[PDB]
Amino acid sequence: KDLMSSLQSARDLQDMRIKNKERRHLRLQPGSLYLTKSSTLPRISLQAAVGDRAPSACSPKQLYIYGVSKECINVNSKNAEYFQFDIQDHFGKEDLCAGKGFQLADGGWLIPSNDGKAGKEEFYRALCDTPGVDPKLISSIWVANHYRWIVWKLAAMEFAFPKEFANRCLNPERVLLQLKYRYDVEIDNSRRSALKKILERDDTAAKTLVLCISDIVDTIELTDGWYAVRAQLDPPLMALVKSGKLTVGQKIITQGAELVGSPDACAPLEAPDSLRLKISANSTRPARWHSRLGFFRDPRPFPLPLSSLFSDGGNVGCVDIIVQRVYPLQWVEKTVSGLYIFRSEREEEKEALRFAEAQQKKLEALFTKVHTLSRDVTTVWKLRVTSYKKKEKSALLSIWRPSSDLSSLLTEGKRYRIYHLAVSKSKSKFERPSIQLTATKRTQYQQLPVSSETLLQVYQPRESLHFSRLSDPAFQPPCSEVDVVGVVVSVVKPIGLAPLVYLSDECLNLLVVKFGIDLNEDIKPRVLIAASNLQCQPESTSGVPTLFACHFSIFSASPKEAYFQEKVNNLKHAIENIDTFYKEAEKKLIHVLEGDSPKW
Amino acid sequence: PVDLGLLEEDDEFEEFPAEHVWEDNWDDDDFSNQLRAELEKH
DNA sequence: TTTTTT
Repeated sequence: KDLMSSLQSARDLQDMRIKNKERRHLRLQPGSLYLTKSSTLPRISLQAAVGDRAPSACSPKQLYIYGVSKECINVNSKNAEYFQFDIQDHFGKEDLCAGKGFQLADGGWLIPSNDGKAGKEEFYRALCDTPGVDPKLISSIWVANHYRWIVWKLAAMEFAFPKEFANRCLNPERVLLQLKYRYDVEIDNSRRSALKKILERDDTAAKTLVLCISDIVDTIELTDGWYAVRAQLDPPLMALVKSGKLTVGQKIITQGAELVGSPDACAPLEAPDSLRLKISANSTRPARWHSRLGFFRDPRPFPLPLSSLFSDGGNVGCVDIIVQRVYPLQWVEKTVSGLYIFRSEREEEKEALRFAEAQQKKLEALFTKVHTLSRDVTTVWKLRVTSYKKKEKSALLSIWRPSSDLSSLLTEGKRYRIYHLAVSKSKSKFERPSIQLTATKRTQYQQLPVSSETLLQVYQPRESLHFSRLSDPAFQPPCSEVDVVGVVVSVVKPIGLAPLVYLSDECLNLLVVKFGIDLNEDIKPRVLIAASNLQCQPESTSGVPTLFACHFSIFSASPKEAYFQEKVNNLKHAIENIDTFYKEAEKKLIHVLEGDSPKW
Repeated sequence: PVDLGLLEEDDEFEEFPAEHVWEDNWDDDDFSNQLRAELEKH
């Protein structure tokens, strides 16, 4: 307690040193902490300092014994700037009977403010008067921030980590100590915290970062231990904070975030409301309890599996994959009205030319007047990738404006770390729930090696379906695509479009291939054929199974891909064997086609 | 007992970085229990 | 910037 008498008797005596010492250049003397740490003395990791043990006070642990202190517990990230210690609970009656108050380490004097409270203000001054401390380079707020943080940290410490800590941290000495610490760092040597270093457009923006969520619904606060900005959250982060799967004091680590707001040389923390730290889900994630806020040792993008990833949650700074299947190109037109049109090559050659012929018709007519506009088409390459080691829903990654050599660079059955890919929803009759990998100008690729056995586990090269299988209802193959070889037995192509082609194998099993495009030609019966990339489909011609022919589909009368031959020349056998095959075929179709016993 | 100043605070940083860590799937030990947050739960 | 079939 004491009496207000012998109070301004150091308060109005304190200001003296402020002035009188601010009338010169001071002698910056390193504080306690700073020196200790600087020493040759062996140091400790919270990790070890707790015995590879992590927090065990789940919503109030029954054993307040250790050192309770209901004067902290009721502290939370928000009420850390407030607080103020009670000079009566942490003392007794010692050096409080005189007219001095309390001198708390490192030097300098704290003026146990009137009512019996010592908080924010006090220490600021009780700092200004501290050795080597030049209150000419600081404020009562700059110390309102650092006060807050520190407190909060400490508080915790006791909590979750008692059998090692207690009220050994709530000592304004301890406290005022780091308070000084800070000085010797942020000022004395001028080593800026992460945030402060970035909110000052001085060090590479939001690349790698581990931060702790400081406050809360429109948006939230993140701190690097020194300062806190407000983050800009995306749809699924929101959905977390909303669900409570992310709460203040939890540590996250983000990647390639971005600085929205004040694109100007922004002063250390304490700026507008326009600024914000934009962080995207697919670029950030939960961090281990310790982890050390701030930047981060290895900046080189951390790989994630596709298994996670949100449509709505930004770019995947990086994925390490294996390229299951690679595909045939595509040409896409943005019809004036907006709509898109996908076109095969030998199918955007046709239309390709169609235009040309009419473009031509235009000029012809332009001059039959002077004498007597273009097409928004672009190219795209799509391939099927998968997160490396494990199982997943495969991902469709699409590189626009592909590139001459690149066809021969990313191949099937190879491993890649693809850096920087935008992520979007699936939307494609053929894959509905999944996500889309779309390369950007940013993107870059790395081919990493793979073990013959780790290979055969993840992968699945292409192989020519057996036919048989297709009847069976137990054939739930990969995403539904298949490749095949057979001989053409009949080509029904009714007007009311969508031709069918029946092929049969050497054993006379048939299937029909509904065509979504125009018949590659060469497709006359009795012809050896090799389809690639056919979609699967329920059934069709009462009895015989179907397969749809895509923009991505392929056919050939002379295949080079090895995976066919084992079945091609296997087919060549019956083919060449006789002709009574090209004939046994009909029999069957007709037979199937008309059923066991029709009106003979 | 445990010193309290040689202990590397989960925040004392180094000038420039050169002088596992993240949980794979978002929603789904060292991750679940954040110190600073155990506080608000109590 | 991302689409189809008796």
